[PDB]
Amino acid sequence: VLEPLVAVHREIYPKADLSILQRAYEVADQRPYITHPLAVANILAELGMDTTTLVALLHDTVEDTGYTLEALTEEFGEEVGHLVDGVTKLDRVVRVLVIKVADRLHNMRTMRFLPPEKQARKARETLEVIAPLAHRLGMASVKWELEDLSFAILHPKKYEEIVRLVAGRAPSRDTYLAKVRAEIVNTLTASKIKATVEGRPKHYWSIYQKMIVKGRDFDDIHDLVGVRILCDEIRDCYAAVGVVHSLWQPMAGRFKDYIAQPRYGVYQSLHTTVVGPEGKPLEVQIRTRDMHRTAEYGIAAHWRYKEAKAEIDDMAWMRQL
Amino acid sequence: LEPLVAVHREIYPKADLSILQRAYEVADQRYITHPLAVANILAELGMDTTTLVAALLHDTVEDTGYTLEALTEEFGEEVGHLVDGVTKLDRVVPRVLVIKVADRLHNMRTMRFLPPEKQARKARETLEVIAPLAHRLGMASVKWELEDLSFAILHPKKYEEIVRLVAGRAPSRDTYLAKVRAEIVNTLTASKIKATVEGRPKHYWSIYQKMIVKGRDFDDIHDLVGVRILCDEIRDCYAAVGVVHSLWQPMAGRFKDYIAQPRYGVYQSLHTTVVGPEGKPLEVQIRTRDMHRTAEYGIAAHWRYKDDMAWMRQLLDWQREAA
Ligand SMILES: [Mg+2]
Ligand SMILES: [Mg+2]
Repeated sequence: VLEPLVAVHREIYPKADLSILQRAYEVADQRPYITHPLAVANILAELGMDTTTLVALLHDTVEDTGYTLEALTEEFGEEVGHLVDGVTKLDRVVRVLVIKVADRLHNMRTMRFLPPEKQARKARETLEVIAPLAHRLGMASVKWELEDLSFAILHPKKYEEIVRLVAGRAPSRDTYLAKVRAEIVNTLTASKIKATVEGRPKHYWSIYQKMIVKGRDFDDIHDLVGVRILCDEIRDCYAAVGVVHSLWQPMAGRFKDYIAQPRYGVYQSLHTTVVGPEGKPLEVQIRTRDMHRTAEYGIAAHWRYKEAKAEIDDMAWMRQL
Repeated sequence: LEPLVAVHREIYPKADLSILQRAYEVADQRYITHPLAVANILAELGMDTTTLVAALLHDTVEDTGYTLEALTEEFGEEVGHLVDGVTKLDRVVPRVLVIKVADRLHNMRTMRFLPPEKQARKARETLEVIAPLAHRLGMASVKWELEDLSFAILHPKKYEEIVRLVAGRAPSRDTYLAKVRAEIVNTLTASKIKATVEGRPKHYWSIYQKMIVKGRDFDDIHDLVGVRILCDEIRDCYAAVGVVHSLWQPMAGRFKDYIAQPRYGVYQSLHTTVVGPEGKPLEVQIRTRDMHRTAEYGIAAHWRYKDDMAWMRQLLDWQREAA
């Protein structure tokens, strides 16, 4: 339990002063279960935040236990002091910023008990102010999941409608992709380009809004047919566009190169749509492994923040207020 | 002469240099530049030393009292077969074949003898059979040249009109290409792809046929703005298609991938057309340095699809000539 989470940290960076994170958990353990801090500490370690953030395991202690921040800060430091306080100060809104999104992500995933007010409203709150905030942090895996869960609880029969509507044409649609995957992989293996060719992991809240704007009677067969390519270096990402276009005719005005032009900072992705093997618009999304690391899980959110409707914490409060 | 050896030698460190010294020496003793001048343009293609020797003593027998029986004994059977085989190929209205194309290409380059009937006829002959024969093997650099010289002589005022029309909009047209070359090169240097970005070399016989099939009123501004990207390895050729598409929007049809699907023998090359940089289509032609070598100086094609192989192909060739 403790070993795997620390192991998931160590592979990233051979770091010094391991005796703080042992101290962190030990003191927390002594201070239905105590796993939430460590469970969080793992999904933060999976993102790859600082060992101080990992320590800062001790975030829920001051509200639940008798001991206080003045005692806490002395044991570990001033940084842990500011963090645990900063994360505690954040409340429901009609380092510190990333720690919170993890805390909530887990709580959303684990809803064993469904007492009333917390349940429906947490979903509502997450969608309203946590999904976009997560999106500002540039981590797609955090947001995407947070939404789907939230969407299920808020609109159950609408979720049901989608997942049922998804399930109907699944066998025909899944086969169609399996051909494309083969057809695309063959030629790049002849071309000698090292690349992974996964299918796009799909999301129901996306499908919900995508349907809403299009209206009822929208096309189901091709909307759910998305594919991704992954490459080692920028050269190879541009090479993929080569092989794709060789196999199928591209569509005008739907082509992008975010590697060439970054929006909201470094997205580092190429998006193209082509007319398909059965005349289907198929959305391809080429990007590197290093760029994937950024796109889905890890970012610091330095610049190009924009309001709508640490310095980030006062920024965030302004955003909710 | 001395420099002929230098262009040949750096291709392949080879033994028995004495034969090519013997070749020129015995030829010199037997205007004597035509053999060696040919022997150079063959060496530029990169033919076998035996081919270099033969092409050095191929025309001797007709101009010189010495015969093939004496000639073959000095240099063996191979040079016997070559020098004879090429002589047998006469005027019509694989090593042997390549030597002949080099000869006609040289004689076409230098035409101080305008008086002979060949000036127009020899040109007529090359366009009818030698241009397709050169092209069939896979050699374009030879073909490209052969045509422009032949076509210039055959139709003087038509040629004049094409070069004139070309010259008119040249400054406006060359400026686009300078901007396109810059915009392309900036982004591939950011992408960190090693790639040369030359402009396409234009041909007037092509413009003649293109405008004939498309009629008099045709867009001269975008007809030939062609770019030619060049990269080391197959991977990088696909990477070029990337940078091009990043900058401009590609046409649905007119796309090809000859590396993936080589027409007849291997002509591996990526042809793509894109519009909207200037609101006009531009033809991009990506291929490897190796691929480029191959295309420009194709040694030969196994078969055109339209010794004994040489004679019968020659026979179809000669029928095309009669045509
Ligand atoms: Mg908590
Ligand atoms: Mg001769």
